[PDB]
Amino acid sequence: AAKIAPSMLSSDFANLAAEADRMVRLGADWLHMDIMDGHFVPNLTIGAPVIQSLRKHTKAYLDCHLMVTNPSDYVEPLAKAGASGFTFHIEVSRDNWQELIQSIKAKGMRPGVSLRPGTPVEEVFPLVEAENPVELVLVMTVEPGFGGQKFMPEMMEKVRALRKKYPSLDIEVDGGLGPSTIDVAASAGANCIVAGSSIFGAAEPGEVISALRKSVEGS
Amino acid sequence: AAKIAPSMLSSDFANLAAEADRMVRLGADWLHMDIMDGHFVPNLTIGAPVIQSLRKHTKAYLDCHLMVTNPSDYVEPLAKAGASGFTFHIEVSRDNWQELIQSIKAKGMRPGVSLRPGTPVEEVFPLVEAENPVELVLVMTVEPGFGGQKFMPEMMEKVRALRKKYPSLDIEVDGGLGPSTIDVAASAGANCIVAGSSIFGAAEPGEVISALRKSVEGS
Ligand SMILES: [Zn+2]
Ligand SMILES: [Zn+2]
Repeated sequence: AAKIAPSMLSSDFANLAAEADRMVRLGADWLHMDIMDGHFVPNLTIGAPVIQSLRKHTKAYLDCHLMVTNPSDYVEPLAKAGASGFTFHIEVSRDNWQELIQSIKAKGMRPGVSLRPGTPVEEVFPLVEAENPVELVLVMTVEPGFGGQKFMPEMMEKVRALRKKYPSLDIEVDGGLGPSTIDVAASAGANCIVAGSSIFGAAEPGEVISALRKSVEGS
Repeated sequence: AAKIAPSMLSSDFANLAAEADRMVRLGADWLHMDIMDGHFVPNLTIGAPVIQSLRKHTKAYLDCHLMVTNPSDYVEPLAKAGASGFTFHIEVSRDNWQELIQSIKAKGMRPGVSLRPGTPVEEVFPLVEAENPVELVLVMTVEPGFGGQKFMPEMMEKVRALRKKYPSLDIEVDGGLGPSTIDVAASAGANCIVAGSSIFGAAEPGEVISALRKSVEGS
């Protein structure tokens, strides 16, 4: 199924409640929340508290991308906060993915995993195949850090690879996605698109979302 | 001079723009922003991005309290974001306070320093006396982590001590400040008060602010 989740990171943070409600109105399936602690990536954005306050205003799906080092330590707070999706990083999740995916799941959150550009795609299959597996895989399409970097087409090799072995797994692409790049990723197998400036900086935001969706469905 | 800065951390994060504008209306002199990376304290709140979006909505003074480990790395972003005051922690700022205070200053922000409960007050005098010194000292009145902890009167010893040697230095108290405790701190020497639940959870928020101020001036 197609899923177009705007990256609230490129929105008016002073007006999350507003922005969030406006994206659904325009077609937002999910709301992509990037939580960074400045240690895993040279940048600190938002944490649990935020997520929580936002849940008191919208019932939308909150896709939480955990770019932190101590993810296990966020599972409890984010759950309470009301996160819908919890996605961790294979890099720091080495050696507990099995326990982690279970903690996440047992909290009512859809567990997911992600891998930076330079991380062999193979590394997730084990996590995608486990008894209690992740239900989504996020493929970083740029070096994780700040919004506005150049889309990396090479990363598409990972999308196709995934899509082949797993025909119905939600595959998410995050970084640079927009009209100009949606197609190359749509054909690769991505069905969960995260858009940032391509939406919050468009004259026709609603339109843009409607275009990312078609792309994916026309695939 | 008295300064009553509400702690935006206890506000409706989904509506910062709103909340912030509402506090000025009621009397807020400054807006206390607590930036935590989860590594210096088991909690992650908000980072530069937020601060920035918020600057596009208000001209209020943004008092930034940096509870991070790598503070020097936030000086550049916060400056651009529009922070008015940059306050770092003596614990992690050991060995560069001189260079740090200068970086902060040279960016147009008022440099400040803070010390957890268990940190000998003496440790800041050097920083308060330097050629390019800090212009404010924050005295943690509770163990740094989450809003809602018990005020620690003992910590007042530090306020008095500071106020004595430095008669006109802005002294800030953060943690549990409210009507019930403003006086003990007002008499000690504190003139910059940071209030959280005592304001955002009051029936007469505006009134509360007016009460914290009198306390201080009646001193
Ligand atoms: Zn993301
Ligand atoms: Zn503070």
